Amino acid sequence: ANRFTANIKGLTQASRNANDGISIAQTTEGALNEINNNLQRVRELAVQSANSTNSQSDLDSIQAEITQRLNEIDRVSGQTQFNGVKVLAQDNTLTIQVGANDGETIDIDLKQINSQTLGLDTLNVQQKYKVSDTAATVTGYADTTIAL
Amino acid sequence: ATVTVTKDDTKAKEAIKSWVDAYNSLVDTFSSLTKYTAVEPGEEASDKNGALLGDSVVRTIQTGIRAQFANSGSNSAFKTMAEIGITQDGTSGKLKIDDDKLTKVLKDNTAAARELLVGDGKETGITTKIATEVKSYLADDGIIDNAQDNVNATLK
Amino acid sequence: AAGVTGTASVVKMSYTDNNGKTIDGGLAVKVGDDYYSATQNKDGSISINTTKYTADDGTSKTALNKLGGADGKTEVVSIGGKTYAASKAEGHNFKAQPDLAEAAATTTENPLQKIDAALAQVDTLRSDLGAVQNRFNSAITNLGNTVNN
Repeated sequence: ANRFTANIKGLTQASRNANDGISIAQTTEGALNEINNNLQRVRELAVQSANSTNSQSDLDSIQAEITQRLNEIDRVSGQTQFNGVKVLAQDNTLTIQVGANDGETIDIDLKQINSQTLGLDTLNVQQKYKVSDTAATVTGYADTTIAL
Repeated sequence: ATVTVTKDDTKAKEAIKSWVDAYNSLVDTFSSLTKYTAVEPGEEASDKNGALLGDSVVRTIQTGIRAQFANSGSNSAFKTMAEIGITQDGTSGKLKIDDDKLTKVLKDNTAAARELLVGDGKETGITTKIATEVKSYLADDGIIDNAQDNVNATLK
Repeated sequence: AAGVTGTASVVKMSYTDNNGKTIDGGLAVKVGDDYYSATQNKDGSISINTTKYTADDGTSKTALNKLGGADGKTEVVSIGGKTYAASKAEGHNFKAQPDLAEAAATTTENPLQKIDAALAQVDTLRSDLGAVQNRFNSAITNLGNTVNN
C-alpha cells in the first residue's frame, strides 16, 4: 500500500507538471503565429519593392514599414513569457518531470527567435541617391554670435 | 443619335470584395477554432480554448493557401497584390484593399490583372492555384477528410 | 575643434534618382570625404548637427552627424570603428547592448532568400511544438488511467 500511495502522489504531481509544460508550449505557439504573420507581410513588401520602375522615395517609404515590422518582432519576442519564463529568451532546453522516479522527463527545445538571430535586422531595399553638392542658394547672411 | 462604349470595372471590383471578405471570414474561423487562453500554473488548459488548439491541419491549410499568393510564371506585369492595391496585414493576417488604387489600376492595366489572377487558367492565376489546393483539401483524400477520417477514427 | 578638418563650407545638397526625377536635398557642411548635416539657427550659425550616445568606454559622448546609409543621405554616427544610424544611436547603451548593428550600407542581396530561410525556421519550430503538445497530451492520459487503476 505504501508503494501504491507513493506512486499515486508522484503521478498526480507529474500530471500537474505536465499541465505547466503543455501551457508553456501553447504560449510559444501563440507567439510564433504572429511572428510568422509579420514575416509574411515583410515578404509581401519586399516583392512589392521588386517593381523596378518604382522610385527611390517609394523604396524608402516601404523600408519604413519594414523597420516598423522588425521592431514589432523584437517587441513580441521580448514580451512573451510564462510564469516568469521569457519563452523566446535564448537557445534553451527544458526538462519536465512526468514520471515517478529519477530521470523521467520530457524534453523541450526553445530558441532565441528575434530580428537579430534571424539576421533580418540589416535587411534593406533602398537604392543610393544621386547627390549633387554645391554651396547652394544660401540667401541672406549669417549673423553668428561671434566671440568678439 | 450618339452611342458610347467605355469600360466596366464596376463588375470587377464588385466581384473582388466578396473574395476578400470570404478569406477574412476564413481567418476568423481559424482564430476561433484555435483560440488560446493562458491559465494558472499547474492546471491543464482552460476549457474555453479552441477545440483545434495544437492541431497541425489548421496550420497546414493556412500556410498552403498563402504561398499560392506568390504565383509563379504569370506573365502579368504585376507580381504582387500590393501592385493591384491589395495588402495583407502582418499582425492579423487579414486582407485589405485600397479601393481607389484598385480603381486606378483597373482603368490603367486591366490586362495585367487578368493574367495575374487567372490568365490562361491552366497554371497561371493565383485563383487557379488556390482552387487546385482547396479542391485537394476538400477531396476524399484531402487533408481535412483524412484528418476527419482519423477522426472517423476518433469516432469509429 | 573635432580634430578633423578639410574643405569646410556651407552647402545644400540636391538630389536625383534613377528616373531623373526632380528631388532636392538639404543643408549640410561639406568637408570632402565627409558631409555633415547642418541646421540654420536664429543667429545664422549653420551648426553641424550632433548625435548623443553612451560611449563604449563607459562615458557619455556626442559626435557629428555624418551623412550615409544605404541611401547615402541618412544621418549616421561612428562608434567603435563602425557606423550606426543616428536615429538608433540616440542614448543607446553601446557599452553592454551590442544589439545595435551597423546601418545598412547599400542594397541588400537576395532578401527573399533570407526571408524564406527565416520562415522555414519558424515553421519547423512550430511543428516541433505541436509534436511535443501531442506527446504531453498522451502523457496526461496515461497518468490519469494509471492513477485510477
